[PDB]
Amino acid sequence: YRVEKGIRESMSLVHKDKLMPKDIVNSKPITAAIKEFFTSGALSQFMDQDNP
Amino acid sequence: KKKSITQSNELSPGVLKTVKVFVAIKKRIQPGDKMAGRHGNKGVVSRVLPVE
Amino acid sequence: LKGKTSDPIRMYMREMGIVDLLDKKGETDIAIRIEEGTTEVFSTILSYPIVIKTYIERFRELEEKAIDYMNSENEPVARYIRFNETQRAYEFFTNLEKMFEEYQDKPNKKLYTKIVKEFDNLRLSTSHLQKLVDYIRLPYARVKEFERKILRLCVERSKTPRQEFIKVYKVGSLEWLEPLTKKYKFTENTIREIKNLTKQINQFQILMMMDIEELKQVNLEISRSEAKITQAKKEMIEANLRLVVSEAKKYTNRGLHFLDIIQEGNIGLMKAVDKFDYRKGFKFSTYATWWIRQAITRSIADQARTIRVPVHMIETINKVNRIKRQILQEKGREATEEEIIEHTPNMSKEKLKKILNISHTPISMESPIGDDEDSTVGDFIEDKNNYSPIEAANLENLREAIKELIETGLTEREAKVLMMRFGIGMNTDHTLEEVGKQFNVTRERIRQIEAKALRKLKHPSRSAFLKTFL
Amino acid sequence: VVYNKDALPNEKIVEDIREEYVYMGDIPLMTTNGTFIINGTERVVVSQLHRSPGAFFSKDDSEEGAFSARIIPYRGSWLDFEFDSKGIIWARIDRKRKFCATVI
DNA sequence: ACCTTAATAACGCCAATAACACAA
DNA sequence: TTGTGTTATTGGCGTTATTAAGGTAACTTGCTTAT
Repeated sequence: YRVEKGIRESMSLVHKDKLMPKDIVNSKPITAAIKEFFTSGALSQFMDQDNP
Repeated sequence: KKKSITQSNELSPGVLKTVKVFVAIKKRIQPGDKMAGRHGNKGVVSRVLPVE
Repeated sequence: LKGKTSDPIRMYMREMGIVDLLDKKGETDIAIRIEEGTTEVFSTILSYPIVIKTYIERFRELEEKAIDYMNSENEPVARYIRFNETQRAYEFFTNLEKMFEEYQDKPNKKLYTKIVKEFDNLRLSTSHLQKLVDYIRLPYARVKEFERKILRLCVERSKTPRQEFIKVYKVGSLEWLEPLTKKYKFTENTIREIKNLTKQINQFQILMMMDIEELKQVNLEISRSEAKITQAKKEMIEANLRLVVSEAKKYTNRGLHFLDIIQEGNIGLMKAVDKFDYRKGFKFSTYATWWIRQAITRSIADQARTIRVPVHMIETINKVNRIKRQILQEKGREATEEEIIEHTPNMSKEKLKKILNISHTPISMESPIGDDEDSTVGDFIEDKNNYSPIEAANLENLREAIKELIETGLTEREAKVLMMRFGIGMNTDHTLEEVGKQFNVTRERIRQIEAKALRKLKHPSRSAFLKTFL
Repeated sequence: VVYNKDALPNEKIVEDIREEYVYMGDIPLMTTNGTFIINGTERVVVSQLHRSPGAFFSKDDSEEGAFSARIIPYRGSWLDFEFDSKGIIWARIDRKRKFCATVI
């Protein structure tokens, strides 16, 4: 959602010749969300490792 | 073994050097620990009597 | 509708989009309106004598502050007076001075027209114009100060009439308070004071012109013209409030919430409207977004943090950030600072070792810690700059120790000397030449006495015991 | 892909014949035993039990016939349709003024 | 996001001066 | 005990690196952010 919403605006700064389809795509709002859910969510606690 | 960041991490900028130390110690049971059989019974070790 | 809704943003948006968007025709119409208003107030200013002589006097101040330079190959540059008129400026000023001399001496009509036309030649936008309107106003301000003051000084003493104002109010007289001998205000000190103030009043008028009605009406006409201009600019700015909100949608979460963003925008707009002349056929919308953007980004850089940070250090950080993203989404690898600098206008290799060391907004002390034994950060910070009741008990055990150690030394003398020369229960820790006078003698062997005391104190009879405290 | 891009005069038909494998992000994989190593710390993501999406009819019976309904969505805002003592079919959107259901 | 300028407070300087020391 | 040598500081000086201020004129006009 976030990255595509940003995509519809990274086309409003055209300055290039034969633009390639790589300058458009962004990455951050994907990892900075996955990683957060993994590192702060209530449903991810240390594995209680007393014994098997 | 050398494809690290020449110091094994991004170091979270601001940090010069760090070291990890690992210490191990045996522990024996003593008056105060807590034993419990599998059948829901439990208690605290109260004394230790000589063999005889 | 006015239906109890509390959050202000709606209560502002409602009124905001009320009045209609306008077209270039209306824009240029209200623009020429403000322009002719300004020319009205301008023209009506310089029709008074002292204005130009004070102008010339300020030029004389710039002349002396220019002569203050060769004391340290042109006329010394300072043109903060006029905008977009120095040899031409100086020469024009010389003509102004001399022709104004002839003006104040001989003529009635002609040379006044000459000076107003050579002023028509000049160009000043809003700064110096306001400088001149204050040139006129401030005198009226000060004389009204003195009027209010003489009132407050006499009216709440002089029988407290407060309604016979028409009799007393005749100003610049100093001929009314003498019957006050046979009236109230037994105010001799006040008498010489109000005479001093009226002296200064007549003196200000002498500097300027005849009585208060020589300036009251000037200020009235100025107020009227300025109100016309103000209404024009208000109508202008009220027409494009929506431009602000439209542009302010990009910067929405960079650190500031929306309302203050909008306010900074409106500042940067209101500042934009008066320096945009219709003389060029263009669109107000084009030029004004520049100022909107300047204001919004400046305010963001200003108050986006608790620990404030200068603005250049922030734009450089933004530049580093854009470079870092560009390379990450191009070569996969992350930092390779060799590359960060290998193509960068930063032109340094150490600032980077500091420009990103300030990259952590302070955590807040009231963040719970999830499970983590159910606590928060705000109860792990502890007092560090005080003396724990042990750190302040191993002191009196020494503060009193030597206070006794010395009591088994000299009879009295070396005690006095060590106290005076080190400072113990004293107030200053006096110096050699002070003890030198304390005993009327021994300007030099006082040092010998202290050396003897110290060599007498470093004996295991007295030394090693204290050695613990270090 | 693009073209002249006039007022639909063969708008996007002719240009941009290339494509590449853009980078997207990072995906944390699980070991063979069902754990994740996050910053070098074995973590486990316990499952979650939650109500199902559909229609649920109940009756908070501090009344008679105080039926209700719910259209539980997988993501969004959930409607309802409550009754009264007399028989009115109200309607609310997750919380609101109680407006009659015939409005929809 | 980029400049083009005054303006300010930290930093290096070598002399002055008040103070300290060290041989008879 | 009085002479000749430091020194420790301390206001002055300049220097400049750092901060604050200001200005662009192709046209651009109203979220609501989510048990």
